[PDB]
Amino acid sequence: TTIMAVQFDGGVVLGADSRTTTGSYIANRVTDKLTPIHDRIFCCRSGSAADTQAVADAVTYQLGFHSIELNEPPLVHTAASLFKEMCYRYREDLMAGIIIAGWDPQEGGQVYSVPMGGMMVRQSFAIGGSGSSYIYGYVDATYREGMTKEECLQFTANALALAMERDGSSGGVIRLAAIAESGVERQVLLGDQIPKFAVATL
Amino acid sequence: YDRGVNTFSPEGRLFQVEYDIEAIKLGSTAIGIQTSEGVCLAVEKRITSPLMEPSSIEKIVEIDAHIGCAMSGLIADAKTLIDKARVETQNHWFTYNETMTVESVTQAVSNLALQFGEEDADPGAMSRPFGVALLFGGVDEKGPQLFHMDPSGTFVQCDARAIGSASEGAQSSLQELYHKSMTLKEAIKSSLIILKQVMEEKLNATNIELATVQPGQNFHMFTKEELEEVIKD
Amino acid sequence: SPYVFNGGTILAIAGEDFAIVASDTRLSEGFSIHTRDSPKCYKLTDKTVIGCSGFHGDCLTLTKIIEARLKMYKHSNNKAMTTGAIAAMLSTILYSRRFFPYYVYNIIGGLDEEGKGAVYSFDPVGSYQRDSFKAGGSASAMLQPLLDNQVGFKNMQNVEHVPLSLDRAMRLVKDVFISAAERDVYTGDALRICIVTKEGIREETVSLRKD
Amino acid sequence: GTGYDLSASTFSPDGRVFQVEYAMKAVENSSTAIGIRCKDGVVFGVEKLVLSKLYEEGSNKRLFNVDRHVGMAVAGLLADARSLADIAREEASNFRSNFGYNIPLKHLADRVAMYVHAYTLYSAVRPFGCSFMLGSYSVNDGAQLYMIDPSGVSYGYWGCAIGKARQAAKTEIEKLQMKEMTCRDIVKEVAKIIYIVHDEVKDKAFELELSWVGELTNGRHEIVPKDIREEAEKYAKESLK
Amino acid sequence: AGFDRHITIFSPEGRLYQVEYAFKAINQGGLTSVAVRGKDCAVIVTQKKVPDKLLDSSTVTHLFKITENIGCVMTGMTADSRSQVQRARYEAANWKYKYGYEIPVDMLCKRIADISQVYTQNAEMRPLGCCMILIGIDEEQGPQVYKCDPAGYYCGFKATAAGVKQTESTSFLEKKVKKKFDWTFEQTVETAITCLSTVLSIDFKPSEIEVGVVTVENPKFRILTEAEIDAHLVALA
Amino acid sequence: SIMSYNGGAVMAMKGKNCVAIAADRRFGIQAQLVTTDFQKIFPMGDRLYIGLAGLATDVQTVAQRLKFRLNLYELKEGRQIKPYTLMSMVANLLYEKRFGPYYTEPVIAGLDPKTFKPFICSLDLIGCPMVTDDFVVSGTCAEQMYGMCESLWEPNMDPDHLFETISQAMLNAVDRDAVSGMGVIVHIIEKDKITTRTLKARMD
Amino acid sequence: GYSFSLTTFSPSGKLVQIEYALAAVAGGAPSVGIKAANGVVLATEKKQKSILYDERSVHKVEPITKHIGLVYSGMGPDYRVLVHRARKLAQQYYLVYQEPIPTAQLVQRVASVMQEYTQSGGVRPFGVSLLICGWNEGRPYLFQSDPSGAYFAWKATAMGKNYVNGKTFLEKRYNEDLELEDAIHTAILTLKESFEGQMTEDNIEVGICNEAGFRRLTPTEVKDYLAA
Amino acid sequence: TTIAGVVYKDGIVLGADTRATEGMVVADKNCSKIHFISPNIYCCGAGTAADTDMTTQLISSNLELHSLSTGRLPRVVTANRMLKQMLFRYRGYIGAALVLGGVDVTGPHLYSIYPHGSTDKLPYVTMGSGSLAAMAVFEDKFRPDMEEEEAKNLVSEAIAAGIFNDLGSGSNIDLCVISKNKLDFLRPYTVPNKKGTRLGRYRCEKGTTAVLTEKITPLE
Amino acid sequence: NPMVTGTSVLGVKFEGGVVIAADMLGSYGSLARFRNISRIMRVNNSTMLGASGDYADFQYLKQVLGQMVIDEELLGDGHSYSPRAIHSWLTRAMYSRRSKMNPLWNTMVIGGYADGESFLGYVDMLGVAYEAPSLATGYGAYLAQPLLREVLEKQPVLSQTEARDLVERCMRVLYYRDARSYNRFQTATVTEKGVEIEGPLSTETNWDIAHM
Repeated sequence: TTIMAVQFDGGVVLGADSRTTTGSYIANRVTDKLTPIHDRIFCCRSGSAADTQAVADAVTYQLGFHSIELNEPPLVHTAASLFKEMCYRYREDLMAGIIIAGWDPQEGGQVYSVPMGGMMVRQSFAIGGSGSSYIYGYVDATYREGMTKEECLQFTANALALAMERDGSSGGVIRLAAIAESGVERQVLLGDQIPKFAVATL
Repeated sequence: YDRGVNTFSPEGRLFQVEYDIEAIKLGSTAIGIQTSEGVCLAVEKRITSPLMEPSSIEKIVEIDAHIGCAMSGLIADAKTLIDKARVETQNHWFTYNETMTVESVTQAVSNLALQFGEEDADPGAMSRPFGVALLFGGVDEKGPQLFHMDPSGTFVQCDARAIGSASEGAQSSLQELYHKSMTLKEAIKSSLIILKQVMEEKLNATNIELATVQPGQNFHMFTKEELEEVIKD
Repeated sequence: SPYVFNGGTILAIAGEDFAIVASDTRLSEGFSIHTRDSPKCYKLTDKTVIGCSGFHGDCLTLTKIIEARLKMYKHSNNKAMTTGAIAAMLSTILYSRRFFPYYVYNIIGGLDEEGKGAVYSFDPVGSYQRDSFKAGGSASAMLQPLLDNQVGFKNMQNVEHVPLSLDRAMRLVKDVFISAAERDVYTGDALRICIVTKEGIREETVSLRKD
Repeated sequence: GTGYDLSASTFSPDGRVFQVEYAMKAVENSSTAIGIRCKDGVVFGVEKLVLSKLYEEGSNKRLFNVDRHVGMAVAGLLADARSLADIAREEASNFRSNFGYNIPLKHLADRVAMYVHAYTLYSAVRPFGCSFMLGSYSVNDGAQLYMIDPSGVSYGYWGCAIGKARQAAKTEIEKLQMKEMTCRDIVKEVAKIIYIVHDEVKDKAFELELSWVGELTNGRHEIVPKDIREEAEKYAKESLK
Repeated sequence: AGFDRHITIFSPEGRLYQVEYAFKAINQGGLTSVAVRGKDCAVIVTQKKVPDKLLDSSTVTHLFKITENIGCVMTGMTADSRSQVQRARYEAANWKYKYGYEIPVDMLCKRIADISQVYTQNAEMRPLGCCMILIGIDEEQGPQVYKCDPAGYYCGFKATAAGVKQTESTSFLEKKVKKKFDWTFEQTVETAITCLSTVLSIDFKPSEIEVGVVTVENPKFRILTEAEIDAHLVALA
Repeated sequence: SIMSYNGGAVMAMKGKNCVAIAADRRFGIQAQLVTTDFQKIFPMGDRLYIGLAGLATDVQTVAQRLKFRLNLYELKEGRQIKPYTLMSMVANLLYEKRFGPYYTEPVIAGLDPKTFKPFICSLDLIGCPMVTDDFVVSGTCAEQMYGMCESLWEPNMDPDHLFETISQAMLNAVDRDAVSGMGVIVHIIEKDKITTRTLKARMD
Repeated sequence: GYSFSLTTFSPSGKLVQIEYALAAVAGGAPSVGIKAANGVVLATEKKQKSILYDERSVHKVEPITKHIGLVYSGMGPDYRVLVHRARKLAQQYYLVYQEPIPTAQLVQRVASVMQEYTQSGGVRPFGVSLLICGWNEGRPYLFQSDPSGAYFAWKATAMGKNYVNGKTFLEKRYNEDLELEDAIHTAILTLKESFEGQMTEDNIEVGICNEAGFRRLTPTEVKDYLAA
Repeated sequence: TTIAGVVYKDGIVLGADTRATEGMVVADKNCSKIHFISPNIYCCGAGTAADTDMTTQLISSNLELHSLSTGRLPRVVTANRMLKQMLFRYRGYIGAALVLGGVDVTGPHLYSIYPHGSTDKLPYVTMGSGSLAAMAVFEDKFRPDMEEEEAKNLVSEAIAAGIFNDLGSGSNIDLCVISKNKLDFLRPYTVPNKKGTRLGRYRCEKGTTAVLTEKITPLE
Repeated sequence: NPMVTGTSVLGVKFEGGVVIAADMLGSYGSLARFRNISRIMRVNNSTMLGASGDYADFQYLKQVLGQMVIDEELLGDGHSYSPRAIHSWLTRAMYSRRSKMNPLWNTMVIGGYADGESFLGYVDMLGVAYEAPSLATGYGAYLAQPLLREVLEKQPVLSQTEARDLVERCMRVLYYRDARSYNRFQTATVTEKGVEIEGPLSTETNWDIAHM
């Protein structure tokens, strides 16, 4: 697994891979790791799939029920705190490693991380999964303040690709989603669309 | 009824307790007095037929070697607090390795009087109060003591008390025949003559029960022959 | 693990009209030292005193329980608590946690109801007994023999049976604690003494070896 | 009515829960506790009568700090109102513990009204006898004022007059401009109102309580300083005659 | 008899006098409402009585958004209407969570009435006084109107009215369906508004009425702000 | 294991209009005989029988509970029970104790009291019935039975040939297991009569 | 919660609430049920009288299983409870025995519920009596259940507003030799005997139970049947 | 042990094997796996063979209840949700791998469920011991928008490749087709292997087995 | 099993006040994952706290303490909490939770300034509690406490600047000889006025020894 999330001025960008594994055999090669929670809020699953799916469903239910009363679009901190509590009350039975991203009218695009412990931190960008260790150095040497949309898109694509070559538990298709005020836009990359780097030969 | 149990009247007084205290005056008469060297307790037995050997009629019991008690009113509801008294005394001797005073015993026993309610009240609890008047007695760290009880949790120390049906005549005739330096003999003689005065029968030598507690000896309940020497006068 | 070894020794002595409770004032854990000021002696009444050693977190929450129970007894019975009653209560308090017990060695000292001296020794499960001298703690093994010799006159021949005094016992415990510091590591950095007699309580503090 | 008024679980022939009218009849015997909201905050003007002057100045307080940003002014029984204050405090603490931001006001009103209305159906309880008002101010939203009756109704107002003088006092708030003037030049209007409405023969004396919230207190609900209460009282005493 | 009028039990004739009494609790508020269904649209109209100029107008409203594609309007004993609404909301969300797809109207009305029935059997409680009208759009039957009751009996309708002027309004609406015609958007609102204009003789104003619509092109509950109510009121002018 | 603490074996076969069920006879503790008249086959109504194998405690308990339920069944609604319902009842009874189960492996054999055609079933520790048309076995010496039956059982057989083949299989099988044997019993069910027989075996 | 019975014995030993619930049911909708040689038929009436009242919205002859159905004659809301409870008792039966539950057991289990509401705390009896049909073991069955918990195995019965006149008229127009069509005709005739107005293909609903299963009749076939 | 399911132009095809083994001894040679969930939904199930039967029966009962209450044909999303939740409630102590599939008002739908509560919505899936060879056949010879008589052959080949190559599966082959106006449930579709002919007999005489006792009971 | 942890914390008391220091790192095992988080808080105007160990339990305690203080600052009675009460509450919480075998992997350091008197506490996962003029958790107990002790044994009256500089020095040494540290540490103070926090700081460093 490998998930990445980036923040720009008026919105955010997400990125994920399309592989699932149960050992050395591939049970699926197209799975979708981008789960919407509201009209303008998303999530990114990692670790066990059952626990992630359950947690995300319950959070979606609670957030819809809480928004239908106040008569106001929700915030991202709310969903992040709900996730925090749900994953902290059961930290001895769960393995989730989740990320949250979205948009709201008070503050602009927002990103948060929630590892297995039950913490909650916001950051200019975030990454997670097993194949992230292999790119902790690439996002550091390339990030810069003042990035536009397309820049974040191609940045996420390149990082995902570089993580999907050396790791055996990740690969396949690259799914992307761009969030802003006007609306959402999804995208999928495969084959000759994915970047390529020449292999070294003596 | 249509008035509940945990209710107040337009005088500030509960109803069921005011009604149960109206029963004590339907019981037998009991007397208890204190001196500088011992406490005496006495009670009357109202037998009904030449049968029913009065040896079984027991109204003066032993809470412990240094503590006794006497009851009046409903003798049935009385044998529920005595076991609690013994239990507490032994639990204290077990935890602290010493003897329980009289005040502590009476307080623990009276804490259980106003626990009652038609609602949940922790089911297995009481639906009404006890109709009984209790008179304790014994020696402790500070000389001989004596107490009194009522069915409302309002105990009070005293030195010469008398309960039962005719509790007035045995008090108006007890205010003047007491002084702070009386002995045991004259104490018992006064108690017995006033009992004679208030008794309904001819005061046989077995129509009454008696007991004494002084520092040297422990709780000692008199026999039938000892109750003869004293009645000769 | 739910336990820790903090070190600490305790000593107590009785007499005809007084009692003495001495202890160290050091708190360690492992190969390092936490602090050099943490005494063990504790005053409960004007005529009784206690001493505790072992696991700190267990020796810090029992004192509060005893204080509360003393207040409640005083409120219910209308009198203070003697020494034997204190010991009989502590036995049950310890035996309550039998399958999840404390790890503290207690020693009580004070005056008997007559006016004499009394010391009671305990064990972490709740077995106590009255004695004339005891040295529960980390250095008990070093002190008990010397006390046996110099207060019971054992293995001695033609030796009188003179009684003990206050100054004598004070000097004796001081020299003992001075001696036991050069061979034990969990002992040193201070010394505290609490004397209880027919006119109340006195406290004294003494300097010792650092290491 | 024979026995249609003995329980909260009984509709009378015309359709009426009499036990709630009988409760609200209690607030018609208490002192007036008006409050308003102009542009940047809320302002309450509770009045506490003087009885057995042996008391201190500040007993029988009728202005609680329910939370860091909302304030309450009650009218009726004080015990039930204190209980409801505890209820609101617990609600606002749980909301923050679960979500992570200061509770708004609409939700607080609705929740507390549900709690109050839970008692208007069964026979094992007694309807409350207090009718209070909540006030708050925020930067995202603006000034918010509300009100609750013992039945469980929550409506948003610009001015309320809970108390025995429910009438003859609301009128005195109409002539005022309860949306334009700032939160500093209304204390005088509220004070002169509660002063001229008071009867001097049926009651011996009273004392005046106040509160404040808005941009001046940075959303925090705090008492009104005394240095301005002095001039407020002067204005009232000079305006009465 | 004896305790037949104080709790939910049977009289010698089989009636539940408590529910009959509760039916009259809808007429206390003094309000009314109507709701009609057309070819591809459902519409609701209600009154709005605000006597005090000191009261915030944008907080008093009997219309509520149970959930997207569904809408409601209530009548009588406002204190309990919000409770019924909260229950509806919770039921709808729990259904969408349990069964994966949205709950229709008939199901929701049936559930609410199932709940409102046990109050007519148990004695420790009393029945709520309120009438709930609901509107929605299903992809199989089209528009759908529904109405529960305080007794638990519901039924499907094409048009109806509730509140104080119920019978006098039905007697007038019955004269219009006798001539089946095409009602797309402009033929429902006019009829629903003339019903009130004729039963009350008011010559309504664009703030004395609240309107809620849902049509096929846009199956989302709306409120018809004054900008459109003015136009629709001058249309038939 | 714990199933092999006692030993046992049972088998069931079908015929033309008849059916057969057989079992061994022995009770011992892991190496030692105690008695030779142990019961493992029980009637569940006329023209229906059930056999059990494994821990004696559990076979006793299961039989007692099953009769407790079946009697009430037949009493409420007045009619004999059919085999499929019995199979489902037993499966539910076993699955109830999915955790802390009974160590047993039943085998059911009988007819249909409406159209007298055969029926046989073989459950397991928990369930997964195996409704077959040839035969079923249950016990510790199962391989021997599966190897002897397969060769035999021509598709159609009369009562005599059926008795013969099942007896020969069971005998030549239990003579290859040490914790099972010391006797054999056989039951044959037809439309209007039932036959019960014992055999001459090695008591060693 | 209240814990005490509201139904008690009078000096004459009669439980009164039951008589009152029965008087209630006797003022509801008329309904009829017939058992012929092939199977069973159930018919009712739509007491409502109005024009708008979308009719393809609610029914009174809803089913239970593929071969069982119900109809009521009292008050509505207390019928859906019993529907929902029987629809679960049958599933319990099937889950235990993997065989559809017959009728003579469903009626028992449903009366066991309609009874315990006569000596339980805080509640009152139901106000609805049911007529139920079924087909099991090559045999049709028809039953009635009353609010007291007593089930009657009947033959061509009628309950509702004029159950007496319906019974007197049906006692002389039924025999255990007819087919189903004669039963349809007699059911409609009995319903019309006590009608007030003009019959039509919308005021009534019908259900049939035969060798296949339960089935309600569409508003078209009842129209053809309406012609004689 | 060799489940498989596929989606085609106008419906869904589904197949499995017919063998069961208690250890390493063939206990049965004709066992049914394609279970009925609703008149338009069928669920094939591997696993512990009881945890998968009870679950299916329960879900079918609840779905029948929902259908009777609502008044229209059920869907697949509801069954998926029910199974997901009931399996997650047990932390994996219920081995109930399945390939649930069916058709509803919308297009066809194919899901795969695992004992923990994970699901997928693939167009073709397999399961059981022997799933790898079948998945290989699929990956090689699969196409989109296929017809009926092609998908049937595809599934049959995929099953046979898992029969002849795994020690835990081999017998007659089943099948099932689900369209908007058809529910072909073919059992058996084809028989690849059979028993060999006998070359002799054993002389099953009469009266060659000893006996010690006898009893007779006449009936009516 | 703690996943994201924090390293040592420092505290020393000068004349009329106290000072605390803590780095910024949520290390996951041997990885420097999060590098701009704060492990110091501010309970009220006269009390501040610091934690080591797991970071989630720290957040839980932070939330609970904040809500407690808020519930206190509502009534209005002239009373308030003092560092002693916070210390006792923490000790009792830790003990009660450990007695159920579900501890909080954290190590707490408390400062404060009451009326004329300072405070400096220590709390552990097991309920071990004591006070002192100086202390440190983790490796800070081997590389930092010795220096502080040696400095106090000759001058037990310290000024603000002296404490600040000594703290910086011990932090430098920790950064040198520790493997789970970082050059971004906050330094908080509490005077008679109130509590104050200094932003992200960095220490001076020398590596000339590498030329030998």
